[PDB]
Amino acid sequence: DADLAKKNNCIACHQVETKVVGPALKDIAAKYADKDDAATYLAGKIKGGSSGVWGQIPMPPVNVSDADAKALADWILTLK
Ligand code: HEC
Repeated sequence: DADLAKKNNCIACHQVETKVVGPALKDIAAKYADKDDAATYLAGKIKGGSSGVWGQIPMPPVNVSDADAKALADWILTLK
């Protein structure tokens, strides 16, 4: 939820409505709204890192547990 994202520092670089360093969380949610297994894809982006999907700054891998990355992913998809 928002608190889990704040706790795991997502919000230093992301906001729900606006682009900060990474894209707006609602834009991710909208982009992947019809991707199959979106949440599994996103959870692996959160843990594994990201480059080039939204611009030139890469997202570092985030050290979160499997359950928190999945929960962050599920929550993000609700944001559209
Ligand atoms: C800056 C230091 C970041 C922190 C801390 C987190 N994210 Fe991030 N994110 C950042 C950038 C610069 C980008 C764009 C990367 C790119 O490919 O251009 C992203 C991307 C994401 C994504 C989208 C991945 C995709 O394939 O579309 C997600 C879902 C994402 N970031 C989520 C996320 C969460 C949940 C974080 C806290 C654990 C978090 N990020 C940290 C920059 C940064």
